Amino acid sequence: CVNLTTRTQLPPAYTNSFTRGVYYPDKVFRSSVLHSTQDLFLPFFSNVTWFHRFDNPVLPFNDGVYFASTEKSNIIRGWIFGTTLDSKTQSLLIVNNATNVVIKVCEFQFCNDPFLGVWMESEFRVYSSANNCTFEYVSQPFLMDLENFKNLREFVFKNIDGYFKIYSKHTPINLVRDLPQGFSALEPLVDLPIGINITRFQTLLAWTAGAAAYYVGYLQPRTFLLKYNENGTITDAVDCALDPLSETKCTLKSFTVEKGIYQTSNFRVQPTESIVRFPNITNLCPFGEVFNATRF
Amino acid sequence: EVQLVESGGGLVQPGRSLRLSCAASGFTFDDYAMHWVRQAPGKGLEWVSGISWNSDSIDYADSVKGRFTISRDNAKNSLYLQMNSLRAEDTALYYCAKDRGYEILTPASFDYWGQGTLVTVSSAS
Amino acid sequence: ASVYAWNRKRISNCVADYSVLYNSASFSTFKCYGVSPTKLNDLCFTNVYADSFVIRGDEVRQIAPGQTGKIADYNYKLPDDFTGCVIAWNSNNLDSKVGGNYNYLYRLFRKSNLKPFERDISTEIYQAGSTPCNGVEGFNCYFPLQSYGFQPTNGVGYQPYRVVVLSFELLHAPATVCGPKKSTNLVKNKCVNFNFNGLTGTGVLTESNKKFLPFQQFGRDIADTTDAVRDPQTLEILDITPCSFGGVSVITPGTNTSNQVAVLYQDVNCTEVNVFQ
Amino acid sequence: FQPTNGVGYQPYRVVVLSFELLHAPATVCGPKKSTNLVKNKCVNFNFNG
Amino acid sequence: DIQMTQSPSSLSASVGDRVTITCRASQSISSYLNWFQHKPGKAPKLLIYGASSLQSGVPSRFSGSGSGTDFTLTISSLQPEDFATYYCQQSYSTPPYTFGQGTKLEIK
Amino acid sequence: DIQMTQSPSSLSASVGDRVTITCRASQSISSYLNWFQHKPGKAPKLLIYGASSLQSGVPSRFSGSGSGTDFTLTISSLQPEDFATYYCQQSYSTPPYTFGQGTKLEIK
Ligand SMILES: *[C@@H]1O[C@H](CO)[C@@H](O[C@@H]2O[C@H](CO)[C@@H](O)[C@H](O)[C@H]2NC(C)=O)[C@H](O)[C@H]1NC(C)=O
Ligand SMILES: *[C@@H]1O[C@H](CO)[C@@H](O[C@@H]2O[C@H](CO)[C@@H](O)[C@H](O)[C@H]2NC(C)=O)[C@H](O)[C@H]1NC(C)=O
Ligand SMILES: *[C@@H]1O[C@H](CO)[C@@H](O)[C@H](O)[C@H]1NC(C)=O
Ligand SMILES: *[C@@H]1O[C@H](CO)[C@@H](O)[C@H](O)[C@H]1NC(C)=O
Ligand SMILES: *[C@@H]1O[C@H](CO)[C@@H](O)[C@H](O)[C@H]1NC(C)=O
Ligand SMILES: *[C@@H]1O[C@H](CO)[C@@H](O)[C@H](O)[C@H]1NC(C)=O
Ligand SMILES: *[C@@H]1O[C@H](CO)[C@@H](O)[C@H](O)[C@H]1NC(C)=O
Ligand SMILES: *[C@@H]1O[C@H](CO)[C@@H](O)[C@H](O)[C@H]1NC(C)=O
Ligand SMILES: *[C@@H]1O[C@H](CO)[C@@H](O)[C@H](O)[C@H]1NC(C)=O
Repeated sequence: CVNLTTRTQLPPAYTNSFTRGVYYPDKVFRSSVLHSTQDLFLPFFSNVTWFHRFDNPVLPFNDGVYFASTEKSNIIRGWIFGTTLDSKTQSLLIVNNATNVVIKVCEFQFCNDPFLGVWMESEFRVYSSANNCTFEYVSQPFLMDLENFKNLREFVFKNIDGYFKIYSKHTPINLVRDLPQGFSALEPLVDLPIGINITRFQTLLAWTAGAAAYYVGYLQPRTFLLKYNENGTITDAVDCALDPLSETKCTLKSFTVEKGIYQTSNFRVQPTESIVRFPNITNLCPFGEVFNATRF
Repeated sequence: EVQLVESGGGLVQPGRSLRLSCAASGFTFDDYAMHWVRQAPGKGLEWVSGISWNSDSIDYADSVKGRFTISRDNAKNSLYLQMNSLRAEDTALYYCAKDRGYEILTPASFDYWGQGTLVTVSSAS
Repeated sequence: ASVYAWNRKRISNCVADYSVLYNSASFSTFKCYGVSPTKLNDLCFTNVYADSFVIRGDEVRQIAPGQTGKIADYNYKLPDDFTGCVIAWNSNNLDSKVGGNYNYLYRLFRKSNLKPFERDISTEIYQAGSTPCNGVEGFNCYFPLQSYGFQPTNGVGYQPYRVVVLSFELLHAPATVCGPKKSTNLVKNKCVNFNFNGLTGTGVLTESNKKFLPFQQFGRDIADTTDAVRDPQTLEILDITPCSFGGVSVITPGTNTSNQVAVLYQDVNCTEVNVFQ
Repeated sequence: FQPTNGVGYQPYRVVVLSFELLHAPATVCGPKKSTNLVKNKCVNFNFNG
Repeated sequence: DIQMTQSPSSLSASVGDRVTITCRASQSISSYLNWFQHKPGKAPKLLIYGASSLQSGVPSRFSGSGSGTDFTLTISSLQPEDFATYYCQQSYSTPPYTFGQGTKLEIK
Repeated sequence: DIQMTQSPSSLSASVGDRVTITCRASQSISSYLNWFQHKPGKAPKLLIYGASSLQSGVPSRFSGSGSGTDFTLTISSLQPEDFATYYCQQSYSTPPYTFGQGTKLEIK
């Protein structure tokens, strides 16, 4: 396709995740209760890789991705998911272009730098060929404009039980070079019923370079204690293995603890290796005589 | 509800060739096996040839080996049968049958047939 | 299709009638895990999976939760908590050839047992030893795929069989595969016996504005008690309240003295049931 | 016994294996390799099965 | 090679009679027999595929039975539309689809 | 039609001998064979109905075996009251109750 090499080499930065990445784990309504659930969550106060200049390399997809972005002209268009991305294996494609939301599961021929070019958008050079197409989906019609930060968009992508689950949330923010310190609940958006194998992914951008950045975080199985207010919305959560006080809060099933000493769990030394001790006899058992006999 | 109409019946001399066709319209022709059956004027049914759902496996009867070449055209739902070096015993009635499965030599029988086209091998006027 | 390339068909948006499937006699094996076949009509499922493939006769038993075997480990694996039904029938009339049908393949060797419900398509040469294959078959280079020798003259236990398994999944989603049951008119503010997509139970369906419920259907409490449900026909948030409970305490003097009683229903505002409160 | 008998009437050769386990030194083991022995280290040992 | 034989040659019955047509196979064919009704004026039809499996589209009056080297076909009524020739075909041996001889049925 | 055949023609043994009489059927009869002992001076009797089922009232010395197209009958001792003619009868094919030829047994 088209190769762009005017990209300065910068090491990826890092930032504190704080308490971001909490979503509704299911579709049942609960109010004014403290519910404990086990699910793939983003750990509290984790390390989030920060990208900026045009930076969009291939990134892995282990168990989930917490994708966040703050922009002013919406440079990011969509996402690409797949394993080989060279028509050798089935791949997922999402493009939220200036027209609408288009989702395809066809096998594309992705070049070494899939991107979109642009005020109007004219260059559509993300892929070259498409064959053996299986699934497609378009959302309702809506038009969006091509032209410190004011809004923050954050997404969570999961792929389990042959279902592609997307959770999203959009909130205003007055920050520019820092992630907000606070709590925000993510509600589900779509649950694609497609059983793809995904290991790597990449992001699309739409010459003039814009000032924007996106944040990437990885989920892992964790236990959380969620607090629902009177209106059934999540207001606070406790990462249940972050520190001993969190474990105490999990044990007492409350967000406040009185003075005292509490028993939380049990410490157990784990084995390091294994040993096998058998006698060194090498003669074979007489099974041929029993089976390969002439007269019983 | 399926239709099977043939063509190519006539009068030819011994050793001369003539070409058959058979049109199928009432089903999906792309995933079934087809057979040709011979009915002597004063005898019983006899199997001649068969082709698979695709042109992969082809079998011929012993008495018609090296003389018949059964073809197939999945595009327009039509099969063929080229008979070469006809003799006087090949003046029978030929049917265009359909197999229940997708292979030639299977325990599956012939479910639907069609009205035959009579051929004669003689020197007449 | 083949064992290692088993098909999977998505089933949704159905008035699913399983009576015709039950009444058919063409299936030799008709076994269901966790669901009674006669009860499949009323139940509603969010999605239905249909997996079809062809295997050997002796391997029909291997298709079950917690089963071990060559095909069970290396080709197709069922979850231990599998629910649904299994359908299988012989196919000598269709999948047997006197010369041997060589269109059916199954895997012999692989690195390790595969996780339940996943497919293997790679046909790389298995490394049985230490000699690098480099794409060349030979010693210590075994092809993992073997072709079944299905012939009409073969034994009954070895005959080809076609397998179709139905798996039903249930979760908190709007069910789209239901049975042929007629939905009746709604009656509220009375003690009724409702049925909301298989959610059986009794109570009174008062109209409550519990919350927005933008995408949610059920509402739960401390115990596994559905408090509020969302109507499937229209879009409203009904509220379930169980019928009246209580106890019957009998106030009596000694039967030696006289024969009279006075009944007390405690924790009952018996405006609905010489009456006292 | 005759070669002309029916399938159910044919002779059959039967061999039955019975295993006994009790407080005795195990003597019939499988083809399992033996590793080294490590002391003063929490390990998962396998002494004669 | 396998030889396929027809015991009857010509049968006669009435509109309310019941006759049985039998077909004997020299070698075992394991219930893989087919019956065809060949009306002499038009294309033949199929009545029973396999030993005793009745094809959809024909009345359930006909019934077949037999396995191995002995087979039989019976008609319960012989209605005025059943006058035709019946053939038995095997599909199990190496000679592909060997047909038996005819069996004319004229009701009188 | 089915043809029923007798391999032996005439046999001779002793009071402490053991002989086997075999009967072959042209077509498979599926273990439906019967053996009869026809004493030439009086009415015949039945020894074994079916392939290997022994009728009550005769000694258990006799024993039959076979299925399909091959059958055999054996006498363990040939005691001085066993001199007679033995017939094998099939009861499975359309020709009803076809008998095989005789097999004289004179001990000497
Ligand atoms: C864009 O860059 C890619 C990779 O740097 C180029 O693909 C290479 O094309 C040459 C053809 O001369 C091959 O020899 C290389 O093996 C290719 N590399 C890869 C990684 O595939 C591509 O040609 C470039 N396109 C343009 C327009 O410059
Ligand atoms: C004696 O028994 C042994 C094993 O119990 C048999 O050895 C194997 O037999 C199978 C089947 O014939 C072969 O596929 C293997 O290659 C044999 N392995 C070895 C190491 O020989 C052996 O066949 C038996 N003997 C007889 C005469 O059957
Ligand atoms: C993230 O990792 C980098 C590299 O080790 C480290 O310098 C930084 O302090 C980490 N951030 C957090 C919040 O742990
Ligand atoms: C679909 O896949 C087949 C092979 O799986 C391939 O031959 C065919 O070309 C593909 N379709 C298109 C439109 O390329
Ligand atoms: C997904 O693809 C990768 C190839 O990168 C493969 O290693 C993995 O086994 C695949 N997943 C499954 C479930 O087969
Ligand atoms: C619930 O929503 C109402 C608005 O209807 C609002 O007044 C109230 O404060 C909300 N509850 C909480 C705990 O904020
Ligand atoms: C059918 O169901 C849809 C689902 O929302 C509803 O909108 C519609 O009113 C229903 N129609 C009738 C006649 O109940
Ligand atoms: C109980 O009954 C007996 C006779 O049945 C009577 O004599 C006695 O007075 C009674 N006592 C009381 C307290 O009623
Ligand atoms: C019982 O119900 C009546 C009317 O339904 C009400 O006025 C009364 O307060 C209720 N009793 C109590 C104890 O609340």
